[PDB]
Amino acid sequence: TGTPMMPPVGVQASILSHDTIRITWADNSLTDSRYYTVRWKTNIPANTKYKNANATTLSYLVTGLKPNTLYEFSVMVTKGRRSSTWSMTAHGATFELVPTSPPKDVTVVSKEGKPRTIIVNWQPPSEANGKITGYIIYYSTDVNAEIHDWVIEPVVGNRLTHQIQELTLDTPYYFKIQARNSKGMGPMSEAVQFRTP
Ligand SMILES: O=S(=O)(O)OC[C@H]1O[C@@](COS(=O)(=O)O)(O[C@H]2O[C@H](COS(=O)(=O)O)[C@@H](OS(=O)(=O)O)[C@H](OS(=O)(=O)O)[C@H]2OS(=O)(=O)O)[C@@H](OS(=O)(=O)O)[C@@H]1OS(=O)(=O)O
Ligand SMILES: *[C@@H]1O[C@H](CO)[C@@H](O)[C@H](O)[C@H]1NC(C)=O
Ligand code: NA
Repeated sequence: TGTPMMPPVGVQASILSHDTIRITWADNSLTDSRYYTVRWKTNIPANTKYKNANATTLSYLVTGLKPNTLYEFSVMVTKGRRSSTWSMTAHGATFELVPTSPPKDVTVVSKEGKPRTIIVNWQPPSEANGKITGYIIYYSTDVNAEIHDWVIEPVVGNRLTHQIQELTLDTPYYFKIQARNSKGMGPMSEAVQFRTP
């Protein structure tokens, strides 16, 4: 007992998924009663509570993380009544994930002059889990029709407005929107009803 113990060296983060980052380290001061405690927290906001975990090996797999999120990691060694201060901090940002929220605040308005033309306006989804690459607008004269029967209107790029031309006058029309990121298409919005003049 010649207190205190040397904190871990060579702390490294390895990105595995949208929710998994693998932490490895080195223990120069090396079967006995000792154990490591891994701590992690989201880089932003500045003040956040740390999550902890015990590990007997010189590795720990941090699970259940937020997608497209940057985390701070540290390790410490605990042996009996002795302990090491926290190690050097390692950083890792989880992979992206398909959006898991639909585009929000969807609105449909007729184009000034041209009534067979409508302007769809929306907002990005909350749970976007990555950079929005684009959107897909679906529309029908039957809200009950299967998604494949609906008219497909791709919206290339992260624009929040789109124009649809050549539609039937004085007709109820229904509108759904879904978002896109590198990992695929996220959910669709609830159908919004708009009757043409
Ligand atoms: O001297 S005693 O055997 O009575 O135990 C007290 C402390 O010895 C240390 C080092 O201090 S010193 O020997 O008094 O100078 O043990 C730590 O280092 C040696 C090997 O390194 S050395 O400096 O080249 O001698 C290891 O073996 S041993 O001499 O203790 O038998 C230790 O490995 S072990 O984990 O104890 O099995 C090593 O301890 S540790 O990895 O740091 O926990 C003190 O530790 S130190 O000051 O942090 O380096 C010993 O305290 S202890 O709690 O009894 O281990
Ligand atoms: C680690 O185990 C120690 C007992 O060995 C306990 O005090 C501590 O709360 C455990 N931590 C976690 C997060 O499992
Ligand atoms: Na993306």
